[PDB]
Amino acid sequence: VKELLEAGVHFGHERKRWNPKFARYIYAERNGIHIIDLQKTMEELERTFRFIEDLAMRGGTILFVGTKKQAQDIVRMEAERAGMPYVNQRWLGGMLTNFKTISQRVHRLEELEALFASPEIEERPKKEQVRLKHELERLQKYLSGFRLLKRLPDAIFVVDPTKEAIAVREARKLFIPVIALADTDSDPDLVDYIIPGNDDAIRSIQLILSRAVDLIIQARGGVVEPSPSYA
Amino acid sequence: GRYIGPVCRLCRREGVKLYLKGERCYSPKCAMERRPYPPGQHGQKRARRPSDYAVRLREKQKLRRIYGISERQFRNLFEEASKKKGVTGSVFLGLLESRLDNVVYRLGFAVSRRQARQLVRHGHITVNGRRVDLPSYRVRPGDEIAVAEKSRNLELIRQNLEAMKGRKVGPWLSLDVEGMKGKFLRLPDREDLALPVNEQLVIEFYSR
Amino acid sequence: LTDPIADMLTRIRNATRVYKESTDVPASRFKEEILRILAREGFIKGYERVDVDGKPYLRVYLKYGPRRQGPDPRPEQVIHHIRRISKPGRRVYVGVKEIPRVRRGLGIAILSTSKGVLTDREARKLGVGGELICEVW
Amino acid sequence: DFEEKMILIRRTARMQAGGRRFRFGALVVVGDRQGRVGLGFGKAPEVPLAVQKAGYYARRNMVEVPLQNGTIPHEIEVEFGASKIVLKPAAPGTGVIAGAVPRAILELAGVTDILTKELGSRNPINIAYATMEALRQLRTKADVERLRK
RNA sequence: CUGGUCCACCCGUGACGCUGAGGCGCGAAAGCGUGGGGAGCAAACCGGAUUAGAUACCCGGGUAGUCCACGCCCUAAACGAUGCGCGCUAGGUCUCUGGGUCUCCUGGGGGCCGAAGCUAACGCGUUAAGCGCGCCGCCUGGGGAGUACGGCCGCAAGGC
RNA sequence: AGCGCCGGCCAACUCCGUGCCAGCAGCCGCGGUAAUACGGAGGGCGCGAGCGUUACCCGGAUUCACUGGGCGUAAAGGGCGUGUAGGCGGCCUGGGGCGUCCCAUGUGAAAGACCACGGCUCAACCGUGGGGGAGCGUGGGAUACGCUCAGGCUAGACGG
Ligand code: SF4
Ligand SMILES: [Mg+2]
Ligand SMILES: [Mg+2]
Ligand SMILES: [Mg+2]
Ligand SMILES: [Mg+2]
Ligand SMILES: [Mg+2]
Ligand SMILES: [Mg+2]
Ligand SMILES: [Mg+2]
Ligand SMILES: [Mg+2]
Ligand SMILES: [Mg+2]
Ligand SMILES: [Mg+2]
Ligand SMILES: [Mg+2]
Ligand SMILES: [Mg+2]
Ligand SMILES: [Mg+2]
Ligand SMILES: [Mg+2]
Ligand SMILES: [Mg+2]
Ligand SMILES: [Mg+2]
Ligand SMILES: [Mg+2]
Ligand SMILES: [Mg+2]
Ligand SMILES: [Mg+2]
Ligand SMILES: [Mg+2]
Ligand SMILES: [Mg+2]
Ligand SMILES: [Mg+2]
Ligand SMILES: [Mg+2]
Ligand SMILES: [Mg+2]
Ligand SMILES: [Mg+2]
Ligand SMILES: [Mg+2]
Ligand SMILES: [Mg+2]
Ligand SMILES: [Mg+2]
Ligand SMILES: [Mg+2]
Ligand SMILES: [Mg+2]
Ligand SMILES: [Mg+2]
Ligand SMILES: [Mg+2]
Ligand SMILES: [Mg+2]
Ligand SMILES: [Mg+2]
Ligand SMILES: [Mg+2]
Ligand SMILES: [Mg+2]
Ligand SMILES: [Mg+2]
Ligand SMILES: [Mg+2]
Ligand SMILES: [Mg+2]
Ligand SMILES: [Mg+2]
Ligand SMILES: [Mg+2]
Ligand SMILES: [Mg+2]
Ligand SMILES: [Mg+2]
Ligand SMILES: [Mg+2]
Ligand SMILES: [Mg+2]
Ligand SMILES: [Mg+2]
Ligand SMILES: [Mg+2]
Ligand SMILES: [Mg+2]
Ligand SMILES: [Mg+2]
Ligand SMILES: [Mg+2]
Ligand SMILES: [Mg+2]
Ligand SMILES: [Mg+2]
Ligand SMILES: [Mg+2]
Ligand SMILES: [Mg+2]
Ligand SMILES: [Mg+2]
Ligand SMILES: [Mg+2]
Ligand SMILES: [Mg+2]
Ligand SMILES: [Mg+2]
Ligand SMILES: [Mg+2]
Ligand SMILES: [Mg+2]
Ligand SMILES: [Mg+2]
Ligand SMILES: [Mg+2]
Ligand SMILES: [Mg+2]
Ligand SMILES: [Mg+2]
Ligand SMILES: [Mg+2]
Repeated sequence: VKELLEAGVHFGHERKRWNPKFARYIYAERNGIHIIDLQKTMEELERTFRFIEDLAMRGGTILFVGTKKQAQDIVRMEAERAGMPYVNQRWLGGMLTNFKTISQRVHRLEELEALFASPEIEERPKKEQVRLKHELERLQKYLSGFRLLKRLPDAIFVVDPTKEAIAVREARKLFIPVIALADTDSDPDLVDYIIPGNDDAIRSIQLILSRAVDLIIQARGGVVEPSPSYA
Repeated sequence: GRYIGPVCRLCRREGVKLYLKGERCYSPKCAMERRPYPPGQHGQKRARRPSDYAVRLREKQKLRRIYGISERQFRNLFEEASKKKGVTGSVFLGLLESRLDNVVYRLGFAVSRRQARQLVRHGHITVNGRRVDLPSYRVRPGDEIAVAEKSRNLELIRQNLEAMKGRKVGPWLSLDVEGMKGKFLRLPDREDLALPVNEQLVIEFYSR
Repeated sequence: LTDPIADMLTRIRNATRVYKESTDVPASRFKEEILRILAREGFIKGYERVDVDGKPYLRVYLKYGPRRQGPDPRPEQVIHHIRRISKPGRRVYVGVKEIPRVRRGLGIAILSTSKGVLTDREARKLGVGGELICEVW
Repeated sequence: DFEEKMILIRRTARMQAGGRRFRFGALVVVGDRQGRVGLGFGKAPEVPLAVQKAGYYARRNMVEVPLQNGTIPHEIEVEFGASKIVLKPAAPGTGVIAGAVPRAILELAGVTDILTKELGSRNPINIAYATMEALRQLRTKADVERLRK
């Protein structure tokens, strides 16, 4: 799968502001930052991709979570390529532990989708119209990827567990396995299937997520070639 | 000595039938089949939640009132059972079941434990030939309990043994209606006694 | 330093509580006997003799349980509790009939007797008593 | 489904301009007398809602309680914030010798013979949490041998 | 003139160590004795305001004292309200001071944030209030009361 | 056939009388005109030839903490050093065998406690038999640990 292409796009990130528990995946400090051991990256990648393939074979769903400014686009296209749920803008506290209450809002979202169509009604007062259109804009902004979730997922794919500790907490509490891309400032104990790679550069996230979703696509009988690559 | 007052009020308070009267207990006029609530002015008001101490006390009082034994004798028997090797609840039940008055009540020479006490006390019962007039005498396995030879032609005894020609005694006992004599084979098992009692509650009550 | 045996047990406890792989302790024969007893009972993987700065040291290899699922994934311990019994400030001796039974048989007690360093079951089998070193469960 | 035992009810108060306003806390233990037990602490403006919420929380937090002949495999001593619980197995005829809170927790778990003692703080809530932790830390001989060898 | 302490070299001795009931020494300020000194400040004291009153706060004065020598006194929120010694248990950051292979590593101090752990909580966290061992001191509801009596110390005040 | 109790602890509730009075009370507390808390009555609960009360001892009290507590802010680190007695103490080898452990033996009276059997019609009570039992003397054995003697080592300590 990977075959040494990792070095061209990334090796690691982050200086002395590190988590010492990450030391099992670090090789050296050269410019002041930590260089991730790429052989350990490959060894972990084999296990992670094997688990991902086994899960995708059985029909389970993976929730792709990423909200940094370097992943608002990669995550969306990668998760949409598999027809898979994603969170892209902001993790709403309780998106998993309060799944029923939060998913009550997508019912309102879909109800407002069938409200603004031309056939039925346009006789609402204009101020109420603007209220409902504000509500629709917010619901679409925050629940556009969450809509594909009909139940609690079988795994969550997180691009930065330190930044997204609330999602990891919710997943670990509910016994849902968590897969994470993590740099040297991360806690690996909370991550079941780790990939020790750089998660702040665009190309590293692109490569990892794109190839992961290629494996998912393969695990359902098909080969879709092109992915959105953005230099 | 013993309790000699009204007896159906005890059943109504305990909430269950303690067969302390004999024939009337199986009749339709049993007080637990007409007024199944406790006696007194407040017997028909909604019951409050019983505390742990109340639950254990009521269970112990039910067990004690079934056999009509004073609390001093009951507690002495309990401490004796606790001293013995063996599960203390089973040993206690066996020790209670080995009393002479209870044994002759089970053999059928009487219809109630009170009547059995009066039979034993008044010199109508012999254990292994010799006459015994003590209700608290403890029967050992192998002892032969019988009616006194001069008491065999007694109307009450005749009727009692007549009414038992059909009824069958427990496995731990043997009876000869023609021979008018019983036999205590072994200590009764806990499963052989149809007692509405949780003896763990009694043990925990006496642990306080 | 006043209690080398208690110091070694404390080193083991402190290293185990942070899930380290191995810990070093200054070498001695009595310490080696206790470590051999611990290894035979399965509380540690093993021990070996190494040199640090030219000084003899014993490296003990710690053993843990599998990974756990939930908010806390740290593995459960194989050495839940280890405690010194006889101390320099109070020596504890027991005869063969005063030998304690630790954890209803799940734990062990280590004894220094005239037949060597034994577990409590070992000493009871040999019908001997002596100084009580420590209890482990 | 499980047997439900209500351990504690209490009314707490907060203050505002106007006076005190009350809330109810219910501590409830849920068990099936066969090895499963769980504890729940529910707070609500009304007592029946507090009991219902406590039972709902209790059903979502259960322990497996490795019973053997109605007793526990070994003695255990557990501390929870100045509260201390000591549990000790006993013979089949002993019965449950405990205070009300530990007795309820242990009876709903299927324990029929045990010796217990409460030391330090006797606050019912912390005593119940300590009892739950002690039941969580119980190990059988098979467990320890699967761990060591 | 003199005490402590730190680093480097790894040179010498060979367990010579730790703690410490009593004992001895030191011990802010105020205070006391005998001499000296006395600018400024300033208990007590005098006067002016303020105030219902103002034995205060504000203002104008003002003596001991504050300073020096010698000798006493021996107390304190004498506090980190945290006895001393030794070992073990993630790190990050600021700073003083050494050695080096002067990017950086390796000693010794002084601070801040935080692993695990601890704590009733606040918080502590390699400068522990964590995990242990050794020795000493102290506590056992509040008031009466650090009082009384006895004893010892002090010129006294008063201390234990 | 009686005695105590019926607000919570703690088992068992209503009516009338009174109105901070009379009274109750182990603690918390009751009683000031609608008292399950005082007095009476009806009812109920617990024991029963007894039932209560006072006094004293152990328990609960892990509240003197050996088992089994503490001292930053709850009571509790001595104002600080130095140091006497005492308490405690690094690695390796041999001797002794004082502590320690084991074996045998003497003693540990009778009665009492425990177990079994047995006599008073049962029981209390009594008889017989058996087993334990801390400690102490004597003989023998072991030497891991503590002690002690001797010989080494340098990681503690001190010196250059
Ligand atoms: S007649 Fe019924 S209520 Fe009366 S004593 Fe017999 S069993 Fe009890
Ligand atoms: Mg959570
Ligand atoms: Mg000693
Ligand atoms: Mg507590
Ligand atoms: Mg504590
Ligand atoms: Mg307390
Ligand atoms: Mg100095
Ligand atoms: Mg040298
Ligand atoms: Mg030499
Ligand atoms: Mg030392
Ligand atoms: Mg001393
Ligand atoms: Mg001074
Ligand atoms: Mg000063
Ligand atoms: Mg001065
Ligand atoms: Mg002067
Ligand atoms: Mg003036
Ligand atoms: Mg005026
Ligand atoms: Mg002035
Ligand atoms: Mg002036
Ligand atoms: Mg002057
Ligand atoms: Mg100071
Ligand atoms: Mg202090
Ligand atoms: Mg302190
Ligand atoms: Mg000291
Ligand atoms: Mg520093
Ligand atoms: Mg620092
Ligand atoms: Mg700080
Ligand atoms: Mg801190
Ligand atoms: Mg710090
Ligand atoms: Mg403390
Ligand atoms: Mg006290
Ligand atoms: Mg004084
Ligand atoms: Mg005086
Ligand atoms: Mg004088
Ligand atoms: Mg004073
Ligand atoms: Mg009641
Ligand atoms: Mg009253
Ligand atoms: Mg009265
Ligand atoms: Mg009235
Ligand atoms: Mg009363
Ligand atoms: Mg009345
Ligand atoms: Mg008792
Ligand atoms: Mg108490
Ligand atoms: Mg005591
Ligand atoms: Mg106690
Ligand atoms: Mg203690
Ligand atoms: Mg205390
Ligand atoms: Mg304090
Ligand atoms: Mg504290
Ligand atoms: Mg204070
Ligand atoms: Mg105190
Ligand atoms: Mg204080
Ligand atoms: Mg101090
Ligand atoms: Mg002080
Ligand atoms: Mg000082
Ligand atoms: Mg000295
Ligand atoms: Mg000294
Ligand atoms: Mg001194
Ligand atoms: Mg000395
Ligand atoms: Mg000897
Ligand atoms: Mg004798
Ligand atoms: Mg006999
Ligand atoms: Mg005898
Ligand atoms: Mg001898
Ligand atoms: Mg030695
Ligand atoms: Mg020597």
